[PDB]
Amino acid sequence: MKTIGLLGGMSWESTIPYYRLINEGIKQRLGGLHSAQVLLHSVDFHEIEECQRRGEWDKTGDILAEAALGLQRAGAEGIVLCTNTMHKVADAIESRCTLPFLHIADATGRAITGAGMTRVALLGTRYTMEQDFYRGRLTEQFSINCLIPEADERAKINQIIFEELCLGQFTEASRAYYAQVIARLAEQGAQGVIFGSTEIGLLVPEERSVLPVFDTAAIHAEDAVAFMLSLEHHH
Amino acid sequence: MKTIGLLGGMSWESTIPYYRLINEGIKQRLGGLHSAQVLLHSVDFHEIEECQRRGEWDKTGDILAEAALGLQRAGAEGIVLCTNTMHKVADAIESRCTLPFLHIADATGRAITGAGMTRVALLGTRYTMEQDFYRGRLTEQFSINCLIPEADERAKINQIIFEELCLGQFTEASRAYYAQVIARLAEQGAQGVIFGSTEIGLLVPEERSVLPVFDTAAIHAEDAVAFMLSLEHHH
Ligand SMILES: N[C@@H](CCC(=O)O)C(=O)O
Repeated sequence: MKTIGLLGGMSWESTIPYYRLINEGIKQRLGGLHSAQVLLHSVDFHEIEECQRRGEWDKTGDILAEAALGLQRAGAEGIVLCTNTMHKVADAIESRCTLPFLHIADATGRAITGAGMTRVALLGTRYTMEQDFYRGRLTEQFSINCLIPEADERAKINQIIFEELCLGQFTEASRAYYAQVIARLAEQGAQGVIFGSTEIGLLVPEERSVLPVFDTAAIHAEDAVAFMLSLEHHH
Repeated sequence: MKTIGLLGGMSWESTIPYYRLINEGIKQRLGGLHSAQVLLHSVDFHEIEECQRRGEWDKTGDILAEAALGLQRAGAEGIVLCTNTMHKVADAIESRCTLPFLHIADATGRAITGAGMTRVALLGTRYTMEQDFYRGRLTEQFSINCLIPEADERAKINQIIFEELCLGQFTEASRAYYAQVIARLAEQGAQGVIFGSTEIGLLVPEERSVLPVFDTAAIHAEDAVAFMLSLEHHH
């Protein structure tokens, strides 16, 4: 198998599910005591957030690209960035490090098009919803049309993420509000819904979404595994 | 803070607690949004465990020293090996990678002499319990001697580590068993018990012990945080 390089610590808690799912996918596919060949670089998030909060995305891309190049030196053969929001600087990493870059939106695009769909909705942070980096990569690589909530809903959905889901509160009222938004977007033509982080999936089980759900982080880990074994899109 | 290099995947289930506790310890000490600078090399355990089986210890030493050098090339400033057993080849790693090597025994041995004890019980793989690499280290460096369970219990203890804990079966049958073995060794004058496999902390809650507990994963991760911040023994 190929060795995967992980760019993580943003946050460390959200890195653990990449490591878990990658190892489980390898152990499922290879059998027995097989585990994943993984190189991980975990940042001090403090230093990233200081750049992000001042909008110094060039500094963040310089830090993350230097981290990728270190993994490549240690023998990684592909790069996974274990955060949606930091794909703001994916172009910095992809253009500077010659290793295949497995963009989070590309993994999801492959899943969306493998479900026969052209038109989806995206729920996440307001930043992730409103910036070009996620939805734009989907169109550029796939022609996938990506619907977002209106401005008032974006603000409510975000507030729910940072005031509740982030602090462990998965409440029915928030659950129902998301399912209502998903439903509105379904009636506008959305054929599936991308949940931009693990926690939205924690709040909204697929039973409660009227649309097929694409959990972008779990999908990302599963695509890493396909890459390491050279399967499907990576054969 | 100094970047710690972790050598893990032995098993990957036991690498996760290292990653969690190191981040947790760094955030406790630095506060705010601070997380750990960690480089991790996670191996395919199938290769390592095959070598152990075959008695090809020099080969595992080769594998692990090269992983360490690869972490050093990516920026690691200290080496932590997330496995007691593989400390049998710590000398090939410590000699070919000249980063500070935080030997798992040393931190435990510091903690044992620290409580004013000298003779303890040792639970671990059969290698870790039966052989000299580990207990010879505690003797050499601290004059500490260990009592180990009888030959039948050692076989059962080991079968539990490799068939259960490394594949993620944690059960009260196993746990309870480890509990009873402790009782016996206390009765034999053991002043404390070292959980000398990094996944006996993933099975037994500390408070079933009739002897004081020295958990090597926990102590090792604490020693990593102290080295990273140059605290306590690290100056
Ligand atoms: N958890 C065991 C791993 C044994 C092995 O690597 O075979 C230990 O710390 O030794």
